[PDB]
Amino acid sequence: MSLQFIGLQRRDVVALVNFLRHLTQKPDVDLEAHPKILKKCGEKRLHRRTVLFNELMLWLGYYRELRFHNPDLSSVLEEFEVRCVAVARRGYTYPFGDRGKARDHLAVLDRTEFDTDVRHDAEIVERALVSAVILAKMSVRETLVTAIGQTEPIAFVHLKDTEVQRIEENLEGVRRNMFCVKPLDLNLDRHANTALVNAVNKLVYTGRLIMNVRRSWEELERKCLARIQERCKLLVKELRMCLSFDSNYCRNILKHAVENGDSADTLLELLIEDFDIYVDSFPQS
Amino acid sequence: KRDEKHRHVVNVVLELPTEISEATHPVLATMLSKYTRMSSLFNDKCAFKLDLLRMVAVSRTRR
Amino acid sequence: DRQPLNPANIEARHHGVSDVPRLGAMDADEPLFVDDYRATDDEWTLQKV
Repeated sequence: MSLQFIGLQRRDVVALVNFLRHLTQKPDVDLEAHPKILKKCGEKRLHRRTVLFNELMLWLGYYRELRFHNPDLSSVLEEFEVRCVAVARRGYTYPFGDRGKARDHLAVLDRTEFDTDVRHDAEIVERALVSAVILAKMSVRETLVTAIGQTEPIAFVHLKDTEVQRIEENLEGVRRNMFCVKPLDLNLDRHANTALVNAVNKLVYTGRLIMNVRRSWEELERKCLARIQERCKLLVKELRMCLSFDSNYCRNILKHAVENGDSADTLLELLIEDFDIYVDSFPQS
Repeated sequence: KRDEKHRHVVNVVLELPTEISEATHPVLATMLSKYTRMSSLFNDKCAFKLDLLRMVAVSRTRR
Repeated sequence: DRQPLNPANIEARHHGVSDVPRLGAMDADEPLFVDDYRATDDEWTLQKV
């Protein structure tokens, strides 16, 4: 697709095109994480109108690519369900010191189900994980917290500190790049650990992964929409200084407010389609 | 440079006198490569001093 | 410190091998360093008596 700009040498155009082309192959996929690419857009070398237009075009293309590569959630949720059921079974088998609170925590583990919409996953996996951690701590009879209004924090059980920080690094890398999924060479199963503990460790890893992916995508999409809206409003503000046919045409194109991905795609396609009609309104060099 | 790192470790961490150094102490020469890699713990100089002592001890141990 | 030790917290000493991190870990609480030998029942009884 002919994603096109104004006031750029062809080398910068192919640089931007290649940057979008290889977005997922690099760490820290956030746009502000690459000040060189963002600055190549035209800052301080061109008039305000054209640099704003170029930034808006780049943001639209970046948002389109991100929405294109948004990954599949199904297999991870299925794995989480399977592991939750396994933890529940192992907990039902185990001879706890007192069966009372173990009973209701196992009931909570049994109650877990995923909704059709993706916005509710965080809280349900949070409660499932906290109940699983409470069960695991009970199994090795550690003094779980009981302060008023306090709750048990989510943490791995009986793993070495180095391995814990390695897993934290892996999850952080997942947060840096949603699309790449770095596998663990580290093995969470230990001969020195009870099967219940191993199952809880697997479940907590999967829940952390899900929460990280969801939160990262949500905030990235929010940022993209905010940037696009701000650029559109400022560019509309600038175009009102002139009153030619081409400038009025561009303003009417920018009339549509963008707060949804589909509206963003329509705006981008319309802006590309009628490029030759309004191009001369922008000065260059 | 790496030689500046070696000088820094020998003169600030080990506080070693001039008459003994890597040019004259082979076990120190072997240990410097490991010691320079450990960029933390430099506040705790006694740990490095004691490790140097026990490395000398194991080197001098003979059967 | 507060919680029972685990196979994760119990670490083995290395003798005749440079062990700077353990020497820095002196006066620390959680990581317990052991000699890799475990006392037999007879030795345990003899120590107790």
